[PDB]
Amino acid sequence: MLQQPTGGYTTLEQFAFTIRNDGTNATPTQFLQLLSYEATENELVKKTIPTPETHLPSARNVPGNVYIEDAITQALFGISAQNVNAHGYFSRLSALALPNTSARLGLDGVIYNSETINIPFYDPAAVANFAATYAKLGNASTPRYRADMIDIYAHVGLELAGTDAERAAGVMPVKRAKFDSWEGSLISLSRDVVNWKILAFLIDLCSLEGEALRAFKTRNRDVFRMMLFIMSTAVAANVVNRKVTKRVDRVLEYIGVNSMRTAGRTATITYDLSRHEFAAKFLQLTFTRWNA
Amino acid sequence: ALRPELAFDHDHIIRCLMLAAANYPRLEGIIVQINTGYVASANVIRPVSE
Amino acid sequence: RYHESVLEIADIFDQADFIQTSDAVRQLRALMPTLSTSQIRHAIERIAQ
Repeated sequence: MLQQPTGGYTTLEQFAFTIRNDGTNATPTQFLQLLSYEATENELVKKTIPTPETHLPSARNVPGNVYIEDAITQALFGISAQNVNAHGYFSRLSALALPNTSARLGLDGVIYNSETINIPFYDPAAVANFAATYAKLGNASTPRYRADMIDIYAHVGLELAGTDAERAAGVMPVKRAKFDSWEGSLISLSRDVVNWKILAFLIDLCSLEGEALRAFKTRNRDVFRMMLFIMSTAVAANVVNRKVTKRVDRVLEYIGVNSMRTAGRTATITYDLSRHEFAAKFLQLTFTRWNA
Repeated sequence: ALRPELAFDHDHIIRCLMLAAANYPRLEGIIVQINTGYVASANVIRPVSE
Repeated sequence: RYHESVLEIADIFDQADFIQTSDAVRQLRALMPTLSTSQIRHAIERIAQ
C-alpha cells in the first residue's frame, strides 16, 4: 500500500503528467501557453451545475480484474472508445466505496478483489472517497441521471480558455482556439493524455481537504485544463488548419460549445452519444469537486 | 459522416469555367443542355396540336 | 562585369500564397525551341490526345 503524501499522489514523480509537443516531452502547462483565442459575438454563461445523484450503482461482484483507469481515460480521450457505459466496472468501483472492502486499486489502475500483496495500491480510505463519487459514472446512461450534455461545456470553456477576470465574472465570449501545430497534433495529444494516470489526480481531488487540496487545485490546474482541451476538441463543431506564413495553425471553433457531433473525423477523437453521456457525467462530478 | 474524397474546389472550378468560357465555344451549349434536359424532366410544358 | 542569374520570386515576396513554382520551370523553358503559336496549339492538342 502506497502512503498518500500530504500534497497528494500527484506530487510523486511516478505520477507526472506530460505531453509530447511535436514529439518532445513538455508539461501540459507549457503546451497551454501556445494556445491563443479569438472571441466571437456569442457569449458563454455558466449556470450552476445540478448536484449529482446520491445513488451509487449496486456493488455486485464481478469476475476478473477491472481496468478502471484505462476505462475512464479511454472513454474521455481514446480514439473511438467502446462500451463506455457498460455497468460492471463501475459496480466494482462502488465496491471500492464500501467502508471495509476487500477490493484494492492498484497504482496500475486495475481493481483486484484479492488483497494482492504483490502489487502496490492506493490507501483504501482515499479510494473510498474517490469511488464514493466516481462510481456515479455508472449512472451516466440511465435516463433518470443523464447529465446536461450542453450547458456543462460552458464551464469547460471557462476553466480552459477563460481569462482570470472572466473566470471571476462567470461569463466569457465564446472563443476560437488556435496554435502552431504539427501533422496530427490533436490525435497525438489525446494519445499523450489517454496514457495519463488520472486516478492519481481524481483520488487526490477527492481525498485531500483544506490547504493541501486548494494547493492541489493550483498545482494541477494545467492538467485539468489539458483533459478539458481534449474533450473540447472532441466536441468542437469544426477544426481546421490555417496556413500562416510557413507555419500551420490548428484552429478549433469553438471552445466551450458542445456541437454534439458524433461522426468520426480526421482532426480529432470523436464522441458517440454514449461518450457524450459519459463525458458530461464526468464533467458534472469533476467540476462539482473542483468548485468547493 | 465523412466521405473519403476531395473537397469540391470552388475557387478552381470557377477559374477553369472562365478559361473554358474564354476558349471553348461549346461551353454555353453544354450548360444549356443540362438546363434544357431539366426543363424536360420537370415535365412542365408540352405542345398540343390544338 | 555583371553576373546574369535567375531569381525566384519567392526570394523577394514574403507572401507565399501567390508562388507556385521556381527556377526549375524557367530552366525547362530554356530547353524549348521558340514556338510559333501554331506549334503551341499542336503541343496542347497532343497532351490532350
